[PDB]
Amino acid sequence: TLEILDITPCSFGGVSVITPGTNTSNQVAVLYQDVNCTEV
Amino acid sequence: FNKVTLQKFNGLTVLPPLLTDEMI
Ligand SMILES: *[C@@H]1O[C@H](CO)[C@@H](O)[C@H](O)[C@H]1NC(C)=O
Repeated sequence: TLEILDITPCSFGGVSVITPGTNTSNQVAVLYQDVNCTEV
Repeated sequence: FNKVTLQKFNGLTVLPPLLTDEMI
């Protein structure tokens, strides 16, 4: 086609939790590093 | 700030600082 394209790597990153200690509570939060999370 | 000369491809990640610049 002789068009020009661009290559950007699809999204990666570490996941990381937020925990207040198990002896305090069991709920955690989860952080996804550098994701514009419209999606999972 | 106007006198300095400060992207990822593969596994490289630049975590942001905990204290932002206006906070400092
Ligand atoms: C996420 O992507 C949408 C699509 O363009 C954009 O409008 C929005 O500003 C983005 N959010 C961030 C935080 O980059």
